[PDB]
Amino acid sequence: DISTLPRVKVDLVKPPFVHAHDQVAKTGPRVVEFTMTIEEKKLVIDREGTEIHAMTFNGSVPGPLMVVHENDYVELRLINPDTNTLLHNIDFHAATGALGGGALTQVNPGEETTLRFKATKPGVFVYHCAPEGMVPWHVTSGMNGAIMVLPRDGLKDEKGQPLTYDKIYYVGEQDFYVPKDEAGNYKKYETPGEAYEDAVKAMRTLTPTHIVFNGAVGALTGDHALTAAVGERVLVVHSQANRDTRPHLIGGHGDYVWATGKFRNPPDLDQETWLIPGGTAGAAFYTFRQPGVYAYVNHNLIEAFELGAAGHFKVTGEWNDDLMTSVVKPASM
Amino acid sequence: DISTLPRVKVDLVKPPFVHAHDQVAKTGPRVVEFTMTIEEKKLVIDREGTEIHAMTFNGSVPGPLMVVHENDYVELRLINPDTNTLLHNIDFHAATGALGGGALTQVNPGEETTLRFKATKPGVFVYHCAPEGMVPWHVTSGMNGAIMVLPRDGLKDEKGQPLTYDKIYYVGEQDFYVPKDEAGNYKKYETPGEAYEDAVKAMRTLTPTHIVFNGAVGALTGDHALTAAVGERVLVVHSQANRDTRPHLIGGHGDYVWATGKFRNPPDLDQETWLIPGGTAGAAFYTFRQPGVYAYVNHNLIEAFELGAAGHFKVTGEWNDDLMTSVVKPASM
Amino acid sequence: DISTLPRVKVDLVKPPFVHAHDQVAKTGPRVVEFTMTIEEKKLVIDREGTEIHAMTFNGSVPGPLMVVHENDYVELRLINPDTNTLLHNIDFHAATGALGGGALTQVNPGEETTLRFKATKPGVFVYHCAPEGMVPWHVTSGMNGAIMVLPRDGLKDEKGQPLTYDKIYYVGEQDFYVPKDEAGNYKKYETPGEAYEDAVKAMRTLTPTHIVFNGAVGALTGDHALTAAVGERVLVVHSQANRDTRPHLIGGHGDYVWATGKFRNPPDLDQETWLIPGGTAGAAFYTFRQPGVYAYVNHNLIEAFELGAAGHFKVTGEWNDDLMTSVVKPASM
Ligand SMILES: O=N[O-]
Ligand SMILES: O=N[O-]
Ligand SMILES: O=N[O-]
Ligand SMILES: [Cu+2]
Ligand SMILES: [Cu+2]
Ligand SMILES: [Cu+2]
Ligand SMILES: [Cu+2]
Ligand SMILES: [Cu+2]
Ligand SMILES: [Cu+2]
Repeated sequence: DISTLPRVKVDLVKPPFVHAHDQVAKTGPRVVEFTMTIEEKKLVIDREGTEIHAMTFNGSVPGPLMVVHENDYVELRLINPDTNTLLHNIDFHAATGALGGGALTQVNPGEETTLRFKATKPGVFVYHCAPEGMVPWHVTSGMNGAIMVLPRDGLKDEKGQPLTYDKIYYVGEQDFYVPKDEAGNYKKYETPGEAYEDAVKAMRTLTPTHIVFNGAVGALTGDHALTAAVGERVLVVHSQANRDTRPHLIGGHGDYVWATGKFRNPPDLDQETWLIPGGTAGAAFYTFRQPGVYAYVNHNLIEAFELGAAGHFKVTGEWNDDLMTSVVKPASM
Repeated sequence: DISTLPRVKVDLVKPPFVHAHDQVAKTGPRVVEFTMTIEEKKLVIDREGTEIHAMTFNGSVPGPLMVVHENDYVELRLINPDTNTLLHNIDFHAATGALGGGALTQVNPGEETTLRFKATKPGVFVYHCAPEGMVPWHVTSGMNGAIMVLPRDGLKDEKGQPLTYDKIYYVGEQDFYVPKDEAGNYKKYETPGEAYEDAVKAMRTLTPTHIVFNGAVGALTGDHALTAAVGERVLVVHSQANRDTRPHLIGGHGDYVWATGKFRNPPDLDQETWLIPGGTAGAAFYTFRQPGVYAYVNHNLIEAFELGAAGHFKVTGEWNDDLMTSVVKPASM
Repeated sequence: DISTLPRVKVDLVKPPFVHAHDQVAKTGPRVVEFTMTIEEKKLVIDREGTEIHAMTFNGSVPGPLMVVHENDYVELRLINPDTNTLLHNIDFHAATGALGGGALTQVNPGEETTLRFKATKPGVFVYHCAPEGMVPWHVTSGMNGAIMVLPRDGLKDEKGQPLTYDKIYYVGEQDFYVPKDEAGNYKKYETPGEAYEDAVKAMRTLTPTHIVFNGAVGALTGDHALTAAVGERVLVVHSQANRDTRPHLIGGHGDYVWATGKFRNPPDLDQETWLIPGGTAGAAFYTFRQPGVYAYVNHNLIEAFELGAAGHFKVTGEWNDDLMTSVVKPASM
C-alpha cells in the first residue's frame, strides 16, 4: 500500500555533479519526489559563438541525474511554463509501460503533470523527451538526461564483493546537427519553430556538426575540469541518448565497466575503451593511481578533438615512479 | 552415417513470422531440407513511392528465418529461375568452410544447387548472398536473412534454468543506399544492371538513404504491428547483415539479451538498448508486463523516425498501476 | 628494486608478423627494452596509386606489436631522426599516468627519449602518437600500433583451462581521410605540413576515403595472405585506434573472442562477427577445421569490399565433407 510509504523530496543539482544519496539504502522502499521544469533557451555551444535553441530539463544539457534504489517509486512532477513554445513530454528507459511515460506526460506550455513509476530494474538509464512526430528534433536539441537505480545493497564487483565509490560524476554527451548555408556557415534562428525544417535536413545526413560533453565545447576543461585525488575511487556515469560513443580515460582505465549500464551483470575488467550504444547510459569505476591532468574522451579522436567530445580530470597527489618514469628526458640525439 | 538419419521437409514462412519448430528437440539429429527460390523484383520502400530493384530470397526482405538444432544437418536447395538477370549464391555465417557455402553455391539464372552443412554452433546467425566482386551490392539490395540454431535442450538463463518463449518474431533491418540526382531526388531504373555504377557511388558515402524493418517504412505498423499479451514471453530475433544497429523496446526492456546472438554465452540482463554489430544476428527475450502500444526501434532516433527503422507491438491485457500511473493528468498550471 | 631485475632486448618484426615470445613466462618479471624509430614517408595506399604522407612507428602501418607479460616493465627508447619534419610522441593505452606517456615523450626531429612503465593489466592495447593540438591528424596518418600484455600463465578459456595458440597474427585496421578536389579526385602534396588544413576538413566529414589492413588495399592478399593449416590454433590481434570495426572470418568463427581485448574477462564463445570499439585492440582465437581460402573482413561490407578492409587466409589440409558438402553442383534446371 503506497500511501503508507515514506516520502522524501530531493532537490536536483546541475551536471556534472550529482545530488546527495546513499549507496547502501538505510531505509526501506520510498516514494521519491522530484520536480523538473522544462526550459527552451538560447545556448552558445562552441568557441566561435555558434548558437542553438536548446530544449532542456531544468535549464541544463544534459538534464540532471536522478538517483534512486531498486523498488523505490519515482514521482516526477513535470512543468512546462507558458514562456516555452513547444509541446514536450518524458520517456524513462527505466520504466515499464506507456512508452516509458511518454503517452502520459504530454504537456503544452502552461501545463503540468505528475507521473509515478516503480523502478524495478537496477542500472543507469537514459531519460528523454519524445513527442509524437518530433522525437529526434527534441532529443538532439539537448532534451535528455539519465537516472541511476542503485541496488539496495549498492554496487558489487565481478566476485560480488562491495565496490564503494568516493566521488561520482555525470557526463552527458550530445550530438548536435547545426544547419549550414551553401558555403558551410552555421545558420542562426530567432525561434526554435523557425529552425525545424532545416534541422530535419541536417539530421538526415547522420553527421553531427558538434559532439560535446555537458552542453558545450570545453565545458569540462580548466576552470571546470573534474577533480579527484590519488587513491580515490570515482564512478563516471556517461550517457548518449541518440548515438554510439566510446569513452576512454587518457592515462587511465575502466577498472570496472558496465558498458551497457545494468548492474545485475558482472562488470568488464581493465577496459581501455568501452562502447556505449546510442540510447544507453553506462558506468565506469576507476581508482586513480597517479596525479596530474587526464583527458576523458570519446575515442573516435576526430569526434573528440575536432568536434568537442573531450573533458579534463585534474588529480592531486603523489607521483609513483614504479608505475611510470622518464628514464631519459627528450634530448638532442 | 548420414543416409541413416531422419529427413524432415520444412516449408518456410514470410517474416516477421517464423516456421513451426520445437524448442527442446524431441528427436535425435536430422537432415532438415529447405528450398529457397531467388527472386529479383521491384519494391516500393517508403510512403513517397521510391522504387528499388530488390534481390530477395523467397520474395521477401529479409529472407525467411530457418530454425534447426545443434548438430542437425541443413540441406538447402537454392533455385535461380531464368526470369532473373544476375548470378547469385549463399554464404551461411552458421557454417564452416568454403566462404560459408559461397564458393559452392554460384548459380546463374536457370541453375540450381543443393548444399549441406552441419550446424555445429548454437546461436542466431546471418545468411546472405556474396558473389565475387559484387557483395555489398547484393546484400544492400535485400539479399540476406538469418538462421537460428537452437541448443538441443533449448534456451537457458544466466543461471542455466530453462527459458521458454511463447512467441517469436524475426526483425530484419536493412540499410538501402538509393542513388540521388544533383538536387537530391531518388533515381529510378528499369533493370538492376542499369543501377549498378550509381549504386557503388551511393554506397561509398556510407550514409544510407533508408533503414527499414521488414523491407519498407512502416511495414510493422498498425495493420501489421506485432501482437502479444501481458504475461507472454516473446523472443525477438533481429539481424543486420551490413551495418550496426541498436534495438530498444519503448516502454520495455531486454530482460535477457544475446546481443551478438550466440547461446553458449550467458545473456545480458535488464538491457534498455543493446548493440548488434553489422554482420550479426542477436536475440532479446521479454515478458510483457503492461498492455498498450510499444514502439521497437533502432535507437539512433534519426535512423528510427526519419529513415524508417521503427515498428510497433500492440499488446492486449490488464493495466498495472503499481508499475506506472499518472498521478496528475496534464492540466492547466 | 629495479636495478636487480633481468634485462632482455627484443628486436621487433614488421606486421602482420609478431616477434618471438613465450606464452607462459619461463622467467620472473623483466625490464624488456624496445627501440622504435619514427619515420614520416610517402605511401601508396590503393591500386589507383593514391599517395599519402604517412607517419609511422618503425616504417610500417600499423606499428609493430610489442609482447610482454603482466608486471614486466616496458622500457621504450623512441627516436625522431632529423630527416622528419614534425614533433611526435607516444601514448600507451596499457600504461598509467602522464596521458599514457604522452606528456613525457615529446620529441622534436633530432631528439630521442626513453620511457619506462609497468604493465599492470593484461590484455591487448592500442598505442599511438598524440601531440597537443594535432592528435587525430597523426593517428589517422598511420601512427598507431598495439602491445599485448600476456598473463604470466598465458591465456585461458571461459572455464579457466589453458588455451595455447600455434600461430599469431596482428591486423592493424586504418581509416584514412584523403582530401578531394571539387570533382572528387584525391589531391597530392609534397610535404605533410602542406596537407594539414585540408586534412582537418576531410576528417571532419567523419567519412573515410579508405579503410585498409596493414597499410594498403590488398596488402594481405594473394602473395601476402596469412597462412595456416587445418587443426592449427590461431590468435588474430586486431586494432583500430580511431574508429569502430566489426571483424569476421568468412567460412569460420571466433571460437574464443575478447572483443575489447582484456584477458581477465572470460571470452565470448562462437562469435560470427564481433565489435571492436575505436581506440581498442581485440583478439579472436580460432581452430581451422577446413582447408581453402578464407576472407577476413570488417563486416560493414561496403567498408570491406569498396574501401579496402579485407584480407585473406590460405589454409592447407584435408577437406571434411561431414562439415560441408555440395550435394548437387550448380547445374541446369
Ligand atoms: O590515448 N588517448 O587518446
Ligand atoms: O525511449 N525510446 O526512444
Ligand atoms: O560472410 N561474410 O561476408
Ligand atoms: Cu521536448
Ligand atoms: Cu529512448
Ligand atoms: Cu545475389
Ligand atoms: Cu558475411
Ligand atoms: Cu606523430
Ligand atoms: Cu588513445
